[PDB]
Amino acid sequence: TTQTATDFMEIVKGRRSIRNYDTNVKISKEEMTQILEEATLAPSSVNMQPWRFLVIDSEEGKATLAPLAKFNQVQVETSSAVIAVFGDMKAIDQLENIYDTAVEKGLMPQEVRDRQVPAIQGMYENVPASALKDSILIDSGLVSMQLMLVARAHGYDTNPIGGYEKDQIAEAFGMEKDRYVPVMLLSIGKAVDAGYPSVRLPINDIADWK
Amino acid sequence: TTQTATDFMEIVKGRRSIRNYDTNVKISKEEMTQILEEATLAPSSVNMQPWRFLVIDSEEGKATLAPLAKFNQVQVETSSAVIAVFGDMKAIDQLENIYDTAVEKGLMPQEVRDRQVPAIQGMYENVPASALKDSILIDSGLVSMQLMLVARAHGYDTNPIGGYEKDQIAEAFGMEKDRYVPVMLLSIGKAVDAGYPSVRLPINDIADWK
Ligand SMILES: Cc1cc2nc3c(=O)[nH]c(=O)nc-3n(C[C@H](O)[C@H](O)[C@H](O)COP(=O)(O)O)c2cc1C
Ligand SMILES: Cc1cc2nc3c(=O)[nH]c(=O)nc-3n(C[C@H](O)[C@H](O)[C@H](O)COP(=O)(O)O)c2cc1C
Repeated sequence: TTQTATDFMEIVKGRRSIRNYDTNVKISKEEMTQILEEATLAPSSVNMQPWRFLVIDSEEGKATLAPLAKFNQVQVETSSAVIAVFGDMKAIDQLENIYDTAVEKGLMPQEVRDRQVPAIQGMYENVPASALKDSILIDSGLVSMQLMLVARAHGYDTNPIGGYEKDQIAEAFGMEKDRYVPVMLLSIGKAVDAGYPSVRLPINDIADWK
Repeated sequence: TTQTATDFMEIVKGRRSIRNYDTNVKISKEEMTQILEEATLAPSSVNMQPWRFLVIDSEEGKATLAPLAKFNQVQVETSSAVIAVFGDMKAIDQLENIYDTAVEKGLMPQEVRDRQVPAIQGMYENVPASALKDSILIDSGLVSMQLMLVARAHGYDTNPIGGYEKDQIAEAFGMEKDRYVPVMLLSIGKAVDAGYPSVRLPINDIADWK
């Protein structure tokens, strides 16, 4: 249905927030899996990979989401899916699994893992929750950007969305409480129109050389 | 020699944290401005573009940065530059400038601008500082990811860095106090080695279909 793109600069420069999608185009399980695999290649602090996703694409899921998305119902209804991005406050719990996997795949020495897992755990035991949260938001921002661009590599488009009932969404989809920080929604689908161009500030307004 | 790339998947898949750079490669102010122009095409809440940058590339600047960077000295010393990323807590103050420019450049009808600006201003009037900061952290993540990928399009590489004296960097570089949230440092330069591959979690461990 969609055109694969490879040109980095067209993928980046041509990205806009697209609010209207083709309601007859759906993204397959395997293609969404690939898009997410490609997106999650992003970096994160100590490779903790705190990002978590709901791929809301079923009729019943769209129905549950719609009431929560405020003023953003066109994106929610017409989209192939809405990807709900969260940060996991328990992200450091995966460290042993991540570093164990690095060891198993030949990518990290055992001795290195033996030393850095307790070292990193130690550091994070003395980080306030507010600091950890700030770090998880930055990293979730990172993966969300790469996701938007990966979407366009696959011929899709997206709209990052903050206008939704963030405090209701976890419970609405059966997620455990007090764990998952809502980051954004991201609609994804085949664009049916070009969107609208927008301005950016001149660089001399926002950067200083030192 | 530094070599540009066009292929999106090679730019993304090939991105690692590079910690050692060619000390004889420097990035011109011209090329760095073009890199930042391309990175800042990133989206942000209400297009408020809250990100701000210090391009620390001078001998004096690098000497000023070094004592604040901890055990990330190899990156700071060898890199062509370190880009210090901040979020401006007064970002909304540029809203009218941003939207006025859209009208001037014919990208937005005045009608639309005259309705959207006051509505947006009203909305952010009832957003507390803590929620504004979260939003600015997310957007600063967004632009920082795009900056890493754009660097590789130009033949460079980066390392995102959180291990620095965040509380001290604004004052060290003469920035207005109590305004700019430190996001990260990002070393940039020509890679002199490939770095280390790293693992990512299985998608079905971090994503759920609904
Ligand atoms: C985190 C975030 C939240 C956003 N919230 C909404 C939203 O709720 N609804 C919407 O239509 N657009 C939303 N926007 C889209 C912005 O308005 C858009 O990125 C900005 O106007 C620049 O336009 P562009 O994406 O087409 O380049 C959001 C963008 C971001 C990054
Ligand atoms: C926000 C942020 C802060 C980071 N802090 C550091 C740092 O202080 N020093 C460092 O060497 N790497 C730092 N990293 C790099 C991570 O360790 C790295 O991204 C992760 O191990 C995955 O490896 P990769 O980027 O090569 O794919 C940071 C990454 C991010 C995104």
